[PDB]
Amino acid sequence: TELFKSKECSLILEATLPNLLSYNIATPDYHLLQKHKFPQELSDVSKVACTFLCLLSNDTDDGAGSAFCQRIRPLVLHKLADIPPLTLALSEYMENT
Amino acid sequence: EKLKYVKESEKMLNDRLSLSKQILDLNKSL
Amino acid sequence: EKLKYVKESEKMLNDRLSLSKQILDLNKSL
Amino acid sequence: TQTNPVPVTYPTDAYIPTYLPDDKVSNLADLKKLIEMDSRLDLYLTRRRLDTSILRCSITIQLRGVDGGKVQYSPNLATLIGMQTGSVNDAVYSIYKYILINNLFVTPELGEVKLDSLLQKVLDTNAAHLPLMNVVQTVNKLVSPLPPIILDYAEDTAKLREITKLALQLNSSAQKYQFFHELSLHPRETLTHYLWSSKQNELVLQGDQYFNEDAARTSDIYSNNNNDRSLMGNISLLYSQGRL
Amino acid sequence: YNNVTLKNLTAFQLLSQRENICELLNLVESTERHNSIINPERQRMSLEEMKKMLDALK
Repeated sequence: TELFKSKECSLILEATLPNLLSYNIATPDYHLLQKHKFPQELSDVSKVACTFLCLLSNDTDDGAGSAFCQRIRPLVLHKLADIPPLTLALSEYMENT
Repeated sequence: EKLKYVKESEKMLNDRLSLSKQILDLNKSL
Repeated sequence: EKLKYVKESEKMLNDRLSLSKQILDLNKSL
Repeated sequence: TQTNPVPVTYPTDAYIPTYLPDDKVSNLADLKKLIEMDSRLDLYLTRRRLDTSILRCSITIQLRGVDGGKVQYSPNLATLIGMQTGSVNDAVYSIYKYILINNLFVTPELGEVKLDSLLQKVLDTNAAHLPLMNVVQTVNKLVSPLPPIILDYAEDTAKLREITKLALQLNSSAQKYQFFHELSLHPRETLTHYLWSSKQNELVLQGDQYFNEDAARTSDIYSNNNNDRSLMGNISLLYSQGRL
Repeated sequence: YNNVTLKNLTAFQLLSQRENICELLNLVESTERHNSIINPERQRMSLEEMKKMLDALK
C-alpha cells in the first residue's frame, strides 16, 4: 500500500515494468514485414522483473497489489506472444492472473 | 476508455474463437 | 485519442449486434 | 542506445554551492525550486514519451500494392483463427490466446503443450508434447504472401552547456569568497598555510628541470653535482640489480 | 589538453593561490575579470527581460 500509494509512484510502474520484460531482447519485428514491398533467451533484468512481478502477484484479498496485477495483464499478454521464455517465467503471475 | 475498449475487444475475440469451436460441430454432422 | 478509441468502440459494439443478427440466422437455418 | 552510459568530454551539471550565507543571497533556494521543477517536468515528459507506444497465354502482373499489411492465411490456420487474411502479429497473438484458453500447458512443463485435433491438423504433426518455441516457429512457415492478379485464357544541448559553464563560474566565485572569509576569521594559520604550500608547490614544479635535451647531452649533471646528489648515487644500486 | 598531469594540477593550484594573495596587497588590478562578468548593462538588459516576462505572464 505504501508503494502503490502515490499518484506518481504507482503510475510509473504501469509503464516501465511491462516494458522491462523485453529489455535488450531481439523481439520479432514487423517493420520489415510492412516494408518488403525469436530470441530463445532473456536478458539480465528480464529475470529480475519477472521475479518482482511474480512476487507482486501474491498480494491476495484484492488489496492494492492485485489491483495493479490485473491492469498489467492485457499489456504483458502481448509480450508473452513474442518471447516464449516468458512462458516458463511469469508462471505464478499467470496462475494468479 | 483504454480499459473499456480492451474489455470488450477481448470478449469479441473470445466469441470469435467460440464460434469456430461451434463450427466444429457443423462439420462433424456432414 | 480520447475521441479515437470511442470512435472504435461503438463500431465494435455494432459488429457484436450485427453478429447477433447472424446468431438469429443460426436460429433460422435449422 | 547502449547498455551503459556514454562517457563524454564536457561537464554535465556541476554542483551548486551551499556554504554562502543566506542573509545576503536569499536566492539559491529559488533556483533550487526551479531545478526540481525542471526535474519533475522532465520526469513527466520522459514517462509520456515512453508510454506513447505502450497457343494461349496468361496474364501475370505484380502490382504496386504487394504489401505485407494484409497477408494471406493458409485455410487450416484460417479456420483455427477465424479471420480471412488479417496480419502476422494478429495471427501469433490469436494462436497464443487459443492455446491459453484451452489450458494446455500444465495444470519443461509450461513449454510442452497438449496437442489437440485442430492444432495437429494445422501443424501436420502427431506428437502429444511439443514445445511452444517450435509451435510458433511453424507460424512463419504456415503464412504465405498475398496473391497477385492472375488471368488465364539541437539548441537545448548548447543551452544546457551554457548553464553548466555559468554554474562553474558560480563555483569559482564562491571559492574565492570562502578563501578571504576564512582568512578574515583567523588569519594566522592560513598565512602559515600559504607560506608552506606555495613553497612546496614551487619545489614540485622545480622537480623537473634536469631532463631536457641539451641539459643531459652535456656534462653538468654527472660531474661536480654532489650538490644535487639525486642521481649518480643510484649507480651502487642499479648495477647490483643487473639493469646496468 | 584533454588530460591533466601532476604539473598541470600543481601549476593550476599555484597560479590560483598566488592570484588570491595579490588582492590583499593590491599589486594586481583584476578589473577586467570583474567587469566582464558583472557587466551592468547586461544586468539591466536581463532585468528588462525578466520584466517583459512578468508583463507577458500577466
